[PDB]
Amino acid sequence: KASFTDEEDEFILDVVRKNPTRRTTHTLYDEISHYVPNHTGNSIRHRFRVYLSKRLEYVYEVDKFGKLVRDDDGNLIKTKVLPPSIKRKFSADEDYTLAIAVKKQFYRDLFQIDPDTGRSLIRTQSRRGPIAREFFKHFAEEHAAHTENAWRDRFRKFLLAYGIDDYISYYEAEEPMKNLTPTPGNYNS
DNA sequence: CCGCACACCCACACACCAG
DNA sequence: CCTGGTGTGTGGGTGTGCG
Repeated sequence: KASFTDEEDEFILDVVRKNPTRRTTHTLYDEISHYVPNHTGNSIRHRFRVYLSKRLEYVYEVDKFGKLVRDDDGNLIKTKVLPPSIKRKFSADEDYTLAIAVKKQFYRDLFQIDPDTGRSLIRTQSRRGPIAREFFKHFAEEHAAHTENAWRDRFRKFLLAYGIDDYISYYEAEEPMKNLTPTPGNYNS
């Protein structure tokens, strides 16, 4: 065991500000351990999380390519607005928006009738698919808070698990689906 | 005779492939 | 990228034990 010096703490803080989107990873801290060998990713993360976070105060803004924003002379831009992290959580709204989209899909499939009006394209369920061609690709485009892969897995692992109708009755009856799924996150010496 | 340093946990968002 | 099987490591912590 080794104590964290003020110098090291300020180094950890600086690194997180220049890599804000990685603030909640483990890998960021494992990399930091390369420069401050007396410590490990685990101790650095914990040190940051529990002790140093109250001192972050600001991070530097990054662009859409994950890179830092630099000006004419190469200076950075401070911000109290954290950028999006690596993973985005699903919201109840999102779950409902997905379930409904799938329900409408199955409705059109089975009845060849428009769910909104009743126009001829010429309820409940307990079927998995098949899922229409490019359904998730287009769902992602229209709702880009998650990628096509994220939406698809959310449908497979959570929606199909909880049940489309069940979730729709639940949401409307008023939140997100949950807990329907070497040990990772252990970057030791 | 306890606070810090460090280990470890785990559901799961997001990913990729083969058949 | 149709489905299923399955990998990766984040995100948010908790468990442990040294000095």
